[PDB]
Amino acid sequence: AKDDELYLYHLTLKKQTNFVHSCIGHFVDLEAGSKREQSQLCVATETHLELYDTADGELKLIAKFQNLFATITSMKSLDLPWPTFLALTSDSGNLSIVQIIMHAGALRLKTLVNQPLTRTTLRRVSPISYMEIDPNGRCIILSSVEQNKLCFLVDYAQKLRISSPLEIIRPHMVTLDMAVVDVNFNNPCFVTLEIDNAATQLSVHLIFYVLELGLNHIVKKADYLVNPSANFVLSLPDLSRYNFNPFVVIGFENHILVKDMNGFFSLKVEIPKRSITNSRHKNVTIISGIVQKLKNDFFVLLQSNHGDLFKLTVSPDTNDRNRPLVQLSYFDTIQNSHQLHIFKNGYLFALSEMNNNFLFQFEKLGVEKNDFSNVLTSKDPNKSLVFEPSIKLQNLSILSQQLNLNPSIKSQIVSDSPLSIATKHFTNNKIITLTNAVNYSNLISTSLPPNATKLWLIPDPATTGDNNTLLFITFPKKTMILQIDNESMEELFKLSQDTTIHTCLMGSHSIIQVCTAELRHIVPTGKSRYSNKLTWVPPAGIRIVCATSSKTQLIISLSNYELVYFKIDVSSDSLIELTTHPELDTMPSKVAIVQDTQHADLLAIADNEGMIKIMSLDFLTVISLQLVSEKISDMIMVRDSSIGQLNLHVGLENGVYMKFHIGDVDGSFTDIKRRFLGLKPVSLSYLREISKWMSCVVCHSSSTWVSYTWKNVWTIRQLKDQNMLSCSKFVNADVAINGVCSISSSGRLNIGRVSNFPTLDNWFHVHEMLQISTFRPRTILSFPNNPKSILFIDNHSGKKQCRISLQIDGECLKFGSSDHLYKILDDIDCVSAAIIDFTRQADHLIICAGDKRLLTYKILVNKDKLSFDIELLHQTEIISPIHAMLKFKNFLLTAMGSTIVLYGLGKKQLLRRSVTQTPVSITKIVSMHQWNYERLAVGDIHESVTLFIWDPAGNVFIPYVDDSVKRHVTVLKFLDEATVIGADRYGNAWTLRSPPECEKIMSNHDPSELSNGAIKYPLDVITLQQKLPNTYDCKFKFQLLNHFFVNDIITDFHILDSLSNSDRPGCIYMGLQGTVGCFIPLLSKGNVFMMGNIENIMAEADDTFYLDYESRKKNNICEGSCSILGRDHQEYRSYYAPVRKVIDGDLCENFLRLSLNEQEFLAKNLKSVQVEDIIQTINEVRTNYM
Amino acid sequence: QELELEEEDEEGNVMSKKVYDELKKQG
Amino acid sequence: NTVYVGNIDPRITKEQLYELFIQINPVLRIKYPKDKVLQAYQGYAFIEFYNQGDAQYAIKIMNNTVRLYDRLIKVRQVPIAKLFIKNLADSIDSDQLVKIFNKFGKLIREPEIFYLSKLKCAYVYFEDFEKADLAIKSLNNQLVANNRITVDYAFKNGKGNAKYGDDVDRLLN
Amino acid sequence: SRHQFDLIMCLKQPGVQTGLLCEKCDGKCPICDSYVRPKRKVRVCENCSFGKQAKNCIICNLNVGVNDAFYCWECCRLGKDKDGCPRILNLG
Amino acid sequence: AEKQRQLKLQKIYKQKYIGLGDESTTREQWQRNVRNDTLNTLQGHSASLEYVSLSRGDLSIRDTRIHLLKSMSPGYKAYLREE
RNA sequence: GUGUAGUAUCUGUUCUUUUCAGUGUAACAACUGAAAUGACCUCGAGGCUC
RNA sequence: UUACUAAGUCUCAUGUACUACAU
Repeated sequence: AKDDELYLYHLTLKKQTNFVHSCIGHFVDLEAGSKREQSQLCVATETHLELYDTADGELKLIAKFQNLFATITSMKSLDLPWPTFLALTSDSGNLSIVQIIMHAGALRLKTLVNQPLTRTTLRRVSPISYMEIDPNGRCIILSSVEQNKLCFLVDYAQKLRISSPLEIIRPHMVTLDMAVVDVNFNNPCFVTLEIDNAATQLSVHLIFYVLELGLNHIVKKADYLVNPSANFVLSLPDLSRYNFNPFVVIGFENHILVKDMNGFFSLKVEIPKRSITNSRHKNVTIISGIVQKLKNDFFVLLQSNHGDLFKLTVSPDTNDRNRPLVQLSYFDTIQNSHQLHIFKNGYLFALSEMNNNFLFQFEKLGVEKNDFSNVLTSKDPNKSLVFEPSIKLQNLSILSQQLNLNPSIKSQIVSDSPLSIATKHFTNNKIITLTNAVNYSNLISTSLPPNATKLWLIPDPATTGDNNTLLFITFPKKTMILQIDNESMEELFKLSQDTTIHTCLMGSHSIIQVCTAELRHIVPTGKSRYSNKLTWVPPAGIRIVCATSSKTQLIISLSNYELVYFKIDVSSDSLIELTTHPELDTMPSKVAIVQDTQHADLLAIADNEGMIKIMSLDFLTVISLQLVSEKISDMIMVRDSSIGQLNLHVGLENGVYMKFHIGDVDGSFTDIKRRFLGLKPVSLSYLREISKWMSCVVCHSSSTWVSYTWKNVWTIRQLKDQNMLSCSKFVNADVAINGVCSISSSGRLNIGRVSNFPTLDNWFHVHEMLQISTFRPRTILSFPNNPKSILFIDNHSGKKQCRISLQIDGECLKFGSSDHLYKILDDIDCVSAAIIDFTRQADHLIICAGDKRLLTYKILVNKDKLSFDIELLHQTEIISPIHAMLKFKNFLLTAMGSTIVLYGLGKKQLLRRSVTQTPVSITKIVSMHQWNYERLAVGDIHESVTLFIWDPAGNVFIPYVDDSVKRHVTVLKFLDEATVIGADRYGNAWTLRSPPECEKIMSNHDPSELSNGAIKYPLDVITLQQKLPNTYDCKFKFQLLNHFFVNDIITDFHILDSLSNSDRPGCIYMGLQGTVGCFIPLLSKGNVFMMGNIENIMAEADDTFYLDYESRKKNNICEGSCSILGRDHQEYRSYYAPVRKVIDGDLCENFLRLSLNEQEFLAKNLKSVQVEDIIQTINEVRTNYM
Repeated sequence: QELELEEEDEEGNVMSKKVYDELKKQG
Repeated sequence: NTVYVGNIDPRITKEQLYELFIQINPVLRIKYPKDKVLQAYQGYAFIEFYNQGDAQYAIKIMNNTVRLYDRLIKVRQVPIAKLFIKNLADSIDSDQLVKIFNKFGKLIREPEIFYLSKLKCAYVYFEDFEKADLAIKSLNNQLVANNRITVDYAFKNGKGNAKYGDDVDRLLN
Repeated sequence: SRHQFDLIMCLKQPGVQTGLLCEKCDGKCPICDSYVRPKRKVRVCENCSFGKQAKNCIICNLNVGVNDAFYCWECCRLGKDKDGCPRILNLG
Repeated sequence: AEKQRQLKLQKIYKQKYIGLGDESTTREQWQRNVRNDTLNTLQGHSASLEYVSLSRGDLSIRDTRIHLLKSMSPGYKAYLREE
């Protein structure tokens, strides 16, 4: 019997974008022989990690480091009296101090010491989640949210040394907001806010700790009880000029305090407030404080929940005495930012927990302390200042922004073939389509006469050292010639009466045009004139099949018998022909040779029978043979510059594309790399780009596939344009890099520019003063009938309000005849929304208000007046909030809190057609989905999925299966009839399947007999009904099929029958914290056997390195060396529940980056194929499976 | 130990299934 | 639902019964006892079907049909007022008692005549607590056949409690 | 220990130091006393090291150990690796 | 001897990992551990923290985090009541 | 093929102060304390009994 | 047509294994 056992291949296509941690240190010295500068930053999101530099005033990707496979719960850089390397704490409790190093040709992250603490999980006892380092780098401190605090004393030597941990344990005191005070080397002092866990009243009390380097323990110093309203602590550096006595800034909600260590000085300064105070107004708070000091002037920046950015300076109050004062003022503010840094340069990096991280340079620096108007003082602690925010943005100037989606709420999958993902932007509220396809610009296109075929571009020999370049087009009957100059595109002898098989430049200032019947040898004469010095027939008068060429070299193949070899004479311009017969023994199909060099060995010949031969250019010999499928449609030979590999790119008829490694000396055919793209005979062309210079081959089909090879990797890709008939690299004085001249399949010339390429790190491009939209997006919708038309729905933060913005095709739509591209709905807020078509010709929209009211709308497309017109129809009161609804046949299928109502279409309001009462277990329905209108899968907050079946004439959904365990399901879909996808609030990605015992029953029986009537259940099921009525109430159970843990929270699953024409249908998910990843079902077995073995290798690979490094120490690198963190793979990915059949490819991908020594060291554990074939199978997934 | 069958005056969106069947027998 | 089956040869086994009755209807469960005093089969089984429709069907078609080991297979489908009366006359027949108590209430069973101490007493079963109250009210401490009889509730301590009227009312309902 | 019951452990937050075991006890995972596929070197709190007592076998507490003790792969997954400082304080 | 050791390890594991139900544990004592660990993970994962931030609709995310921290202590209910 | 100490496990056997109250138990069990003597009625039960 | 459950504690004997210890 065939084992179902779905084998899913997880990939992270785009890596988690919500940046939770940062560090200011200078890690690597790159591109400079000797340089030391403190300006650089490394930022971490849980697993994912990135390293940015500025140094230009504009932020720069340095390298995206390998996936750590853990949850980084804090990261802080340490600077010791040297290269500054960051201390990193995560799950496993391990304190892992890592240095970013340059190894081989890339930057890899090396670990120095990892210290075991607590256990492996995210815990309250776990001394993580609160971490800071002595600003002089003498000691690192970790703490726990509740139980205990540990502080290591860090020392540097020939090898780094971490001192034994210093423990303090307070059982009932829940710790929050660790903030360490800088010191002069006196003694390290850290400050916390301890809230008592077990108490009758809520008591939040600050506590000071001075670690004593002399006595080597942490000492409780001052315990100050403050109001329960307390928020956070910041460290005031010295106050050495005013009057060891550290001073802290305690942010409360509606006011700020600062407190002395000795309690002598407690200063209350009330935080100012906005003028509008829109709708709901909290007492607010300050989320993030930071400190800066220069030229005796130290000011701190503290930002409120509204994003208001404030400063404090200290004044002596010379009149009274020398004593500290506290002075608030107002700045440019910003959006809410989790953490703030400042370079030694005037650049202030704002890391926003909301969406985007952006960097500043401050000039105005803010208002002077002299003004009493807008500045508040500690003179009178009771006072209030109202201020209107300033969008003019005087103080701070945005230099660089980083496009990221931290809160991606929903998305729809648009343009299934190029995997394009349509999702909102949270703050800016712009439409973001992030795409797998290559980003392709289009500029100054021009309409060509109909029925065009191929294209070429050759430098104009007539004008030497000039921008003029000749562009050649082809029609079957006619040939068109065109002249290129900057901004000047003009039209022009040669042969216009016959199709052009080939044309190329020879040597210097010469051209040859090969056409079906005869050749032409053309040379430039004067400016607009050219002259043929010689003309050729084929054998003596046939139809030339094909032609290829090199720089100085040429080949043409006539009908059948012989092939013709040409060269150009050196020191002059001439053509010669050899006397010889290369009979080729068959009819030559197409010819290929390297045109990159003046002399190209190893011609590549194709045969109509479907075989490919090599020709040694002693002289000619056939060293290899390929029998491949259908006849070759087109083929190109290209040797890359970097590695010098000569690759033969062989396109085939019916749309199969192929690629071959070609040995230079032997000419053997090895390393077959195939693909299937579209249905059409493919076309190929060669282009050269950068992103170091680079070369790719464009492939023309139903789609357009750029095949490019990055370093030791290559990825075929679809391009953003729908289709391209013929493509060749182009250059213009108008700035052109990656620039290309091509033609659409419509027979229209166009110029374009490719920009971003889907590398392993990116795999996407994101198509989108300070800009913040008041409307925060809600959901995203798409019409069933229109294949892709995407409707967006947002909300207002304030008085309840909504907007609806519909887009189809390129950009949005107008609303009616109005200028506005969106619609505003007053007093309507959307808890959940879905669009429905009750009739095939009518389209309605569905809103569920927080007022518990169901609102119906009508969508209109104006069509060449084209605009969206929304129309309010009915009003219906609802009992529940309606968290989930969807399209059932002809009807709205909605879920109340308890029960599932199926509404029909009534007039003046919509009607309840049927109601289904849930089993007692289900409290609420988060999300639900249908299978072909027959079946449903209904999710819960607390409990798990339960599948229903619609019974006609019973007018009810009957639950036929329960779920095994309790799982909190955010989003849920169907792969099939019998299986279900689901995610968790906590980050589990699982897939369940109904048991075959149930599938036989439902396949062999009608649903009407389930609720009442005769259905014969095996003896065990009934005994489970009377024995365990609570679990088996639904009389079946989901056997766990696939389970996985992705640390994000999955927002949207989508099951795509094909990803960029790939055969294996994938399921792609976007997470909330932002991510998109896929689960690819693996066909056959040895796919998942080889993948499983590679994952098993990379799993303990760090341990294998540790045991080798151990044995060599027995005959004469820590344990977490290769993983950089203590977490095992199976442990991290297992976590909540063990992964079942899912093998994680995100691990096996890390095998690609390791050096050849390490890789060959790992693969020796297998009797199976060599490292090269390993990398083959690894890279096979992105190419072939999507 | 609430279904709505939509009468023709468009006020029957509150009207029960069995009630509208009774008005089928009456109609 | 459940049917009794009997006149079974101990050589008839469980799989043989199952294969036998699946021919008639679907069989939910089979309880086919196994003696812990003979270490075999005691020759009668119980077959629980999926409903009393298939149960009664198998009772009709199966009864006196299948012949197993020459022996025929058999199939068979699987709280009132009580008054103690003392000092009755020796001339009082049970049928005379029936006639006497019929006027007051319908009798669910026949009276029970027994002798205490010499002392003729009887138990009379009424279908109704209220009709029993009638025979009590009229017949208590009365002279029949020139003998004084006493009519009260029989012990269970004696019938006629508060919960007794409540539940006997329901058993009447 | 896994076998001898009266043996008491330390269970404090392990330091940077690595516990030593004698050649006689060599190969045992200090928790389960297993000989198979060891993983991570034991780490003991500073309170168990200091002077001469640091040289003792963390397992048998008597002999002076040369070798480092490693946790097995079963204890490293059971998490007993990170439980605390393994040592045997009482001789048993 | 063995059980007697299990008592000491009960004291140590209870000290480190806080709440561990031994034999008799009041529902108030244990449910408090439940609430504390659930909130602990809600605020502990930046993921679920980002999630609760939006679904709750607070102006900033750290409001949700420190909210959960405050929500760990019992008196925080009456504290909200006194606002 | 023996002796010293000691252990476990069958099986046989048999039902320990009638009650009350406390501990104890999941309820039992078990443990801890005390003690009615006399009269009468119906069929070991029963008593707004004295 | 019989709708599926019995030994326990004590006492004094029998049945059978066993553990330290000595020739």
